[PDB]
Amino acid sequence: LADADAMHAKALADAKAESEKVTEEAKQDSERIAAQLSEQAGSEAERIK
Amino acid sequence: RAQASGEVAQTLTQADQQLSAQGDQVRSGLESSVDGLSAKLASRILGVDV
Repeated sequence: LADADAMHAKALADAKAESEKVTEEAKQDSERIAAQLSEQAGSEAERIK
Repeated sequence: RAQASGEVAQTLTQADQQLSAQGDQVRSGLESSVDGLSAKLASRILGVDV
């Protein structure tokens, strides 16, 4: 029971850390996608010009 | 894309007007040189100076 309580707390902490890393990578990917699509939009606007 | 299309459309019309006029200006010089060009062409076809 003590081991299970400790491991449950550890699993919740690991889930928090994994969520933090996942959302950081998600923000990074959002920035990457936004940059790529803004570059595409700029290229298309320059082509139209 | 919409903004670029709108600005290019505005530029085009601006250019259509400017061209139009630029053409009228030139149309004049055109009518000034028409006489000499026609004389040269007539001389060419006739095979001798008109």
